[PDB]
Amino acid sequence: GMSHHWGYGKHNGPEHWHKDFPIAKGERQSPVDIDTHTAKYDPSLKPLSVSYDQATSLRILNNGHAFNVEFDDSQDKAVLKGGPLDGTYRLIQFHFHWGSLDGQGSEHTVDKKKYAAELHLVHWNTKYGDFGKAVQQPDGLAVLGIFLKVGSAKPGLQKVVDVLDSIKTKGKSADFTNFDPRGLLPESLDYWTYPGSLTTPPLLECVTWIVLKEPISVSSEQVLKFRKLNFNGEGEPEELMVDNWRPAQPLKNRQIKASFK
Ligand SMILES: NS(=O)(=O)c1ccc(CC[n+]2c(-c3ccccc3)cc(-c3ccccc3)cc2-c2ccccc2)cc1
Ligand SMILES: [Zn+2]
Repeated sequence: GMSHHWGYGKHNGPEHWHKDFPIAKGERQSPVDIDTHTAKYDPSLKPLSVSYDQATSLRILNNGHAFNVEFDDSQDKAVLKGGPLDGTYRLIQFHFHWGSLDGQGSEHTVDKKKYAAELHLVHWNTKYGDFGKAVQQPDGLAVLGIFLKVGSAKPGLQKVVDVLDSIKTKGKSADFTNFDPRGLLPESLDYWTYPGSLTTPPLLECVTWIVLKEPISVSSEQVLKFRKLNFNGEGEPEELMVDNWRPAQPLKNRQIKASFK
Protein backbone atom coordinates (compact mmCIF):
# COMPACT_ATOMS: atom_id res chain seq x y z
CA GLY A 1 0.00 0.00 0.00
CA MET A 2 2.95 2.34 -0.65
CA SER A 3 0.83 4.16 -3.25
CA HIS A 4 -2.49 4.41 -1.36
CA HIS A 5 -3.61 8.05 -0.98
CA TRP A 6 -7.01 7.61 0.62
CA GLY A 7 -7.86 9.44 3.80
CA TYR A 8 -10.68 11.32 5.51
CA GLY A 9 -10.12 14.76 4.00
CA LYS A 10 -12.45 16.46 1.52
CA HIS A 11 -10.63 15.19 -1.53
CA ASN A 12 -9.68 11.67 -0.51
CA GLY A 13 -12.44 10.80 1.96
CA PRO A 14 -15.00 7.96 2.09
CA GLU A 15 -16.99 9.22 -0.89
CA HIS A 16 -13.85 8.82 -3.04
CA TRP A 17 -12.75 5.39 -1.94
CA HIS A 18 -14.70 3.47 -4.57
CA LYS A 19 -12.41 4.70 -7.36
CA ASP A 20 -9.39 2.83 -6.03
CA PHE A 21 -11.40 0.19 -4.12
CA PRO A 22 -14.56 -0.70 -6.09
CA ILE A 23 -15.72 -3.09 -3.36
CA ALA A 24 -16.67 0.12 -1.49
CA LYS A 25 -20.09 -0.22 -3.18
CA GLY A 26 -20.27 -3.95 -2.43
CA GLU A 27 -22.93 -6.16 -0.91
CA ARG A 28 -21.64 -6.41 2.64
CA GLN A 29 -19.94 -3.11 3.48
CA SER A 30 -19.44 -1.67 6.95
CA PRO A 31 -20.27 0.18 9.08
CA VAL A 32 -24.05 0.19 9.09
CA ASP A 33 -26.83 1.76 11.09
CA ILE A 34 -28.19 -0.69 13.65
CA ASP A 35 -32.00 -0.34 13.68
CA THR A 36 -32.75 -1.67 17.17
CA HIS A 37 -36.35 -2.42 16.37
CA THR A 38 -35.58 -4.52 13.31
CA ALA A 39 -32.63 -6.47 14.73
CA LYS A 40 -34.02 -9.82 15.76
CA TYR A 41 -33.17 -11.67 18.92
CA ASP A 42 -31.48 -14.92 17.93
CA PRO A 43 -31.82 -17.50 20.73
CA SER A 44 -29.32 -19.78 18.94
CA LEU A 45 -26.47 -17.29 19.42
CA LYS A 46 -24.02 -18.46 22.10
CA PRO A 47 -22.63 -16.24 24.82
CA LEU A 48 -19.57 -14.37 23.61
CA SER A 49 -16.24 -15.57 25.03
CA VAL A 50 -13.60 -12.88 25.43
CA SER A 51 -10.43 -14.35 26.89
CA TYR A 52 -7.84 -11.62 27.30
CA ASP A 53 -6.13 -12.76 30.53
CA GLN A 54 -2.93 -13.65 28.64
CA ALA A 55 -2.97 -10.75 26.14
CA THR A 56 0.53 -9.41 25.39
CA SER A 57 0.65 -5.92 23.94
CA LEU A 58 3.78 -4.82 22.20
CA ARG A 59 3.63 -1.43 20.64
CA ILE A 60 1.42 1.53 19.82
CA LEU A 61 1.64 3.10 16.36
CA ASN A 62 0.29 6.22 14.65
CA ASN A 63 -0.23 4.90 11.10
CA GLY A 64 -1.54 8.10 9.58
CA HIS A 65 -5.25 7.36 9.92
CA ALA A 66 -5.57 6.07 13.50
CA PHE A 67 -3.34 4.65 16.24
CA ASN A 68 -3.00 0.90 16.74
CA VAL A 69 -2.13 -0.94 19.94
CA GLU A 70 -0.55 -4.16 18.60
CA PHE A 71 -0.42 -7.54 20.32
CA ASP A 72 1.80 -10.57 20.03
CA ASP A 73 -0.48 -12.99 18.16
CA SER A 74 2.17 -15.69 17.58
CA GLN A 75 0.35 -17.91 20.11
CA ASP A 76 -3.26 -18.38 21.31
CA LYS A 77 -3.25 -15.85 24.15
CA ALA A 78 -6.06 -13.32 23.70
CA VAL A 79 -8.95 -14.99 21.90
CA LEU A 80 -12.52 -14.27 20.98
CA LYS A 81 -14.91 -17.16 20.36
CA GLY A 82 -18.54 -18.15 20.87
CA GLY A 83 -21.31 -15.73 20.02
CA PRO A 84 -21.91 -16.01 16.24
CA LEU A 85 -18.42 -17.41 15.64
CA ASP A 86 -17.27 -20.87 14.71
CA GLY A 87 -13.71 -21.49 15.75
CA THR A 88 -11.17 -19.29 17.47
CA TYR A 89 -10.14 -15.75 16.59
CA ARG A 90 -6.91 -14.27 17.90
CA LEU A 91 -6.50 -10.61 18.90
CA ILE A 92 -3.94 -8.79 16.74
CA GLN A 93 -4.64 -5.11 17.44
CA PHE A 94 -7.13 -2.51 18.51
CA HIS A 95 -7.68 1.06 17.41
CA PHE A 96 -10.36 3.74 17.55
CA HIS A 97 -12.31 6.03 15.22
CA TRP A 98 -13.38 9.41 16.63
CA GLY A 99 -14.78 12.81 15.82
CA SER A 100 -13.90 16.47 15.99
CA LEU A 101 -16.90 16.94 18.30
CA ASP A 102 -18.57 14.75 20.90
CA GLY A 103 -21.62 14.55 18.61
CA GLN A 104 -19.94 12.32 16.02
CA GLY A 105 -17.08 9.91 15.67
CA SER A 106 -18.48 6.40 15.71
CA GLU A 107 -18.74 4.32 12.50
CA HIS A 108 -21.71 2.20 13.43
CA THR A 109 -24.75 4.13 14.59
CA VAL A 110 -27.70 2.96 16.75
CA ASP A 111 -31.08 4.18 15.45
CA LYS A 112 -29.02 6.86 13.67
CA LYS A 113 -27.38 7.89 16.93
CA LYS A 114 -23.66 8.69 16.55
CA TYR A 115 -21.32 8.12 19.51
CA ALA A 116 -18.19 10.16 20.27
CA ALA A 117 -15.93 7.32 19.18
CA GLU A 118 -15.76 3.61 18.50
CA LEU A 119 -13.19 1.03 19.61
CA HIS A 120 -12.36 -1.90 17.32
CA LEU A 121 -10.64 -4.99 18.75
CA VAL A 122 -9.51 -6.89 15.69
CA HIS A 123 -9.22 -10.70 15.70
CA TRP A 124 -8.33 -13.19 12.95
CA ASN A 125 -9.59 -16.74 12.45
CA THR A 126 -6.79 -19.13 13.40
CA LYS A 127 -7.93 -21.66 10.77
CA TYR A 128 -6.29 -19.36 8.20
CA GLY A 129 -2.84 -19.22 9.79
CA ASP A 130 -2.20 -15.52 9.75
CA PHE A 131 -3.87 -12.15 9.37
CA GLY A 132 -2.91 -11.66 5.73
CA LYS A 133 -4.58 -14.87 4.64
CA ALA A 134 -7.57 -14.33 6.90
CA VAL A 135 -8.61 -11.04 5.26
CA GLN A 136 -9.05 -12.94 1.98
CA GLN A 137 -11.78 -15.08 3.56
CA PRO A 138 -15.45 -14.29 4.23
CA ASP A 139 -15.12 -15.48 7.83
CA GLY A 140 -11.54 -14.38 8.23
CA LEU A 141 -11.97 -11.70 10.90
CA ALA A 142 -14.08 -10.94 13.94
CA VAL A 143 -14.06 -7.30 15.01
CA LEU A 144 -15.48 -6.44 18.43
CA GLY A 145 -16.89 -2.89 18.29
CA ILE A 146 -17.45 -0.84 21.43
CA PHE A 147 -19.00 2.63 21.50
CA LEU A 148 -17.50 5.48 23.54
CA LYS A 149 -19.56 8.26 25.06
CA VAL A 150 -18.20 11.26 26.93
CA GLY A 151 -18.85 11.37 30.68
CA SER A 152 -16.77 9.81 33.45
CA ALA A 153 -13.21 8.79 32.66
CA LYS A 154 -12.31 5.19 31.78
CA PRO A 155 -9.34 4.38 34.11
CA GLY A 156 -8.23 1.56 31.85
CA LEU A 157 -7.80 3.93 28.91
CA GLN A 158 -5.51 6.41 30.57
CA LYS A 159 -2.29 4.54 29.79
CA VAL A 160 -3.22 4.87 26.13
CA VAL A 161 -4.03 8.57 26.48
CA ASP A 162 -0.74 9.35 28.17
CA VAL A 163 1.46 7.70 25.53
CA LEU A 164 -0.17 9.58 22.62
CA ASP A 165 2.19 12.55 23.09
CA SER A 166 5.00 10.26 21.94
CA ILE A 167 3.29 9.21 18.69
CA LYS A 168 1.85 12.52 17.58
CA THR A 169 2.61 12.10 13.86
CA LYS A 170 2.30 9.49 11.12
CA GLY A 171 4.93 6.74 11.35
CA LYS A 172 5.77 7.21 15.03
CA SER A 173 5.61 4.20 17.34
CA ALA A 174 6.33 3.52 20.99
CA ASP A 175 6.85 0.50 23.18
CA PHE A 176 3.52 -0.37 24.78
CA THR A 177 3.83 -3.49 26.84
CA ASN A 178 1.60 -4.90 29.52
CA PHE A 179 -1.52 -3.03 28.49
CA ASP A 180 -4.62 -4.97 29.57
CA PRO A 181 -7.46 -4.61 27.03
CA ARG A 182 -9.92 -5.97 29.56
CA GLY A 183 -9.90 -2.46 31.00
CA LEU A 184 -11.72 -1.16 27.91
CA LEU A 185 -14.74 -3.48 28.11
CA PRO A 186 -18.18 -2.45 29.37
CA GLU A 187 -19.97 -4.58 32.00
CA SER A 188 -22.39 -6.27 29.64
CA LEU A 189 -21.45 -8.36 26.63
CA ASP A 190 -24.93 -8.10 24.98
CA TYR A 191 -24.33 -7.47 21.27
CA TRP A 192 -25.62 -7.14 17.71
CA THR A 193 -23.93 -9.10 14.94
CA TYR A 194 -23.94 -9.04 11.14
CA PRO A 195 -21.60 -9.93 8.21
CA GLY A 196 -19.60 -7.00 6.94
CA SER A 197 -16.24 -5.57 5.94
CA LEU A 198 -13.15 -3.67 6.94
CA THR A 199 -14.25 -0.02 7.30
CA THR A 200 -11.09 1.39 5.69
CA PRO A 201 -9.49 0.42 2.38
CA PRO A 202 -9.04 -2.30 1.19
CA LEU A 203 -12.62 -2.62 2.52
CA LEU A 204 -12.45 -6.41 2.20
CA GLU A 205 -15.67 -8.30 2.99
CA CYS A 206 -14.07 -10.56 5.57
CA VAL A 207 -15.56 -9.47 8.88
CA THR A 208 -18.10 -10.89 11.28
CA TRP A 209 -19.02 -7.75 13.19
CA ILE A 210 -19.92 -8.02 16.86
CA VAL A 211 -21.00 -4.61 18.26
CA LEU A 212 -21.64 -4.28 21.98
CA LYS A 213 -24.84 -2.59 23.04
CA GLU A 214 -23.34 -1.00 26.17
CA PRO A 215 -20.97 1.89 25.47
CA ILE A 216 -18.07 2.71 27.75
CA SER A 217 -17.71 6.24 29.13
CA VAL A 218 -14.48 8.18 28.67
CA SER A 219 -13.79 11.69 29.91
CA SER A 220 -13.77 14.84 27.83
CA GLU A 221 -10.04 15.21 28.59
CA GLN A 222 -9.39 11.68 27.37
CA VAL A 223 -11.05 12.11 23.97
CA LEU A 224 -9.55 15.61 23.73
CA LYS A 225 -6.08 14.02 23.67
CA PHE A 226 -7.14 11.76 20.74
CA ARG A 227 -7.97 14.95 18.83
CA LYS A 228 -4.45 16.36 19.27
CA LEU A 229 -2.92 13.59 17.18
CA ASN A 230 -1.87 14.35 13.57
CA PHE A 231 -2.69 12.56 10.25
CA ASN A 232 0.49 14.12 8.84
CA GLY A 233 4.07 13.10 9.45
CA GLU A 234 6.61 15.08 11.48
CA GLY A 235 7.71 18.22 9.71
CA GLU A 236 4.58 18.51 7.55
CA PRO A 237 1.66 20.94 7.81
CA GLU A 238 -0.37 19.90 10.84
CA GLU A 239 -3.73 18.32 10.16
CA LEU A 240 -5.48 17.13 13.31
CA MET A 241 -6.45 13.46 13.36
CA VAL A 242 -10.21 13.87 13.79
CA ASP A 243 -13.25 12.48 12.01
CA ASN A 244 -11.47 9.34 10.91
CA TRP A 245 -14.75 7.44 10.61
CA ARG A 246 -16.59 6.01 7.63
CA PRO A 247 -20.33 6.75 7.57
CA ALA A 248 -23.04 4.09 7.59
CA GLN A 249 -23.35 2.06 4.36
CA PRO A 250 -26.41 0.33 2.78
CA LEU A 251 -27.51 -2.77 4.72
CA LYS A 252 -28.67 -4.36 1.45
CA ASN A 253 -29.41 -8.08 1.84
CA ARG A 254 -28.36 -8.53 5.48
CA GLN A 255 -29.99 -9.11 8.85
CA ILE A 256 -28.57 -7.81 12.11
CA LYS A 257 -29.08 -10.32 14.94
CA ALA A 258 -29.30 -9.43 18.65
CA SER A 259 -27.90 -11.67 21.38
CA PHE A 260 -30.43 -10.28 23.85
CA LYS A 261 -34.17 -9.90 24.32
N1 LIG B 1 -11.77 -0.52 10.96
S1 LIG B 1 -11.70 -2.12 10.88
O1 LIG B 1 -12.79 -2.56 10.07
O2 LIG B 1 -11.60 -2.61 12.23
C1 LIG B 1 -10.22 -2.58 10.03
C2 LIG B 1 -9.36 -3.53 10.57
C3 LIG B 1 -8.21 -3.86 9.89
C4 LIG B 1 -7.88 -3.27 8.68
C5 LIG B 1 -6.61 -3.63 7.94
C6 LIG B 1 -5.36 -3.35 8.76
N2 LIG B 1 -4.50 -2.34 8.12
C7 LIG B 1 -4.50 -1.05 8.57
C8 LIG B 1 -5.44 -0.62 9.63
C9 LIG B 1 -6.72 -0.17 9.30
C10 LIG B 1 -7.58 0.28 10.28
C11 LIG B 1 -7.19 0.29 11.60
C12 LIG B 1 -5.93 -0.16 11.94
C13 LIG B 1 -5.06 -0.61 10.96
C14 LIG B 1 -3.63 -0.12 8.03
C15 LIG B 1 -2.74 -0.49 7.02
C16 LIG B 1 -1.79 0.50 6.45
C17 LIG B 1 -1.73 0.73 5.08
C18 LIG B 1 -0.84 1.65 4.55
C19 LIG B 1 0.00 2.36 5.38
C20 LIG B 1 -0.05 2.15 6.74
C21 LIG B 1 -0.94 1.23 7.27
C22 LIG B 1 -2.76 -1.80 6.56
C23 LIG B 1 -3.64 -2.72 7.11
C24 LIG B 1 -3.67 -4.10 6.58
C25 LIG B 1 -4.52 -4.44 5.53
C26 LIG B 1 -4.51 -5.72 5.00
C27 LIG B 1 -3.66 -6.68 5.51
C28 LIG B 1 -2.81 -6.36 6.55
C29 LIG B 1 -2.82 -5.08 7.08
C30 LIG B 1 -8.76 -2.33 8.15
C31 LIG B 1 -9.91 -1.97 8.82
ZN1 LIG C 1 -11.77 0.31 12.78
